Amino acid sequence: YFQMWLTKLVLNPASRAARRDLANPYEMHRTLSKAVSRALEEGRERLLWRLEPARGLEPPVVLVQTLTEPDWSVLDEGYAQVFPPKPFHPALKPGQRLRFRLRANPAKRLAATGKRVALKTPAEKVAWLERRLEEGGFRLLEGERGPWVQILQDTFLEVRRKKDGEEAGKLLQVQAVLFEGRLEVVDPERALATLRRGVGPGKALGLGLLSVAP
RNA sequence: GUCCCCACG
RNA sequence: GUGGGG
Repeated sequence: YFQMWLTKLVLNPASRAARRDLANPYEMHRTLSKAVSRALEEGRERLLWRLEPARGLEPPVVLVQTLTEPDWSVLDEGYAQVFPPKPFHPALKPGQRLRFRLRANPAKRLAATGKRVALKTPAEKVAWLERRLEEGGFRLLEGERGPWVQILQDTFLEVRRKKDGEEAGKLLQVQAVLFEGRLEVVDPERALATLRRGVGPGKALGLGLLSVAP
């Protein structure tokens, strides 16, 4: 009995709370977790989101995926224009090809030190995507000149948490890479699990939401 | 330029 | 080194 609910939110830069969440991924996460907070307590929810930041005429847009039905009545308005939540039941088939979008943290844990660190080059960011995808029931489409993936954005998130009331807390340091391309469904059952579970670290930071479409 | 916690069939 | 959670 699987659906994923998708909610689009168009945030309002006039709002101090919006502006806070748009500057800090961890604040953003707190706000979105309220829509599904009883379900978060119940252990079988996986809140995923992706922010498309404001550019030009385009306001800031967040795509939010939850496995249970969200209640956005918790948000104040002024905060965002909330599009009606909708459930999706993707019907995935072997050999079916799809566009995808994914902001993710392509990373490795170093043998020598045990630190999780960012993969340095585009080629290794793609190799990482390739592997997580394949283990997740997908396969990058291979074009004439290489794979059907583009790195649109590659940024180093450095997000301060607060602590003990209003003290400086941990600095969350995570490399964020926006991928867009085409893929093939290899194993439908696995692919649906990947869509529901997400790809890679920083899920509570707006990473790991794999979006596919015809 | 990875701050933390968990697992290691 | 692989993944998960923040």
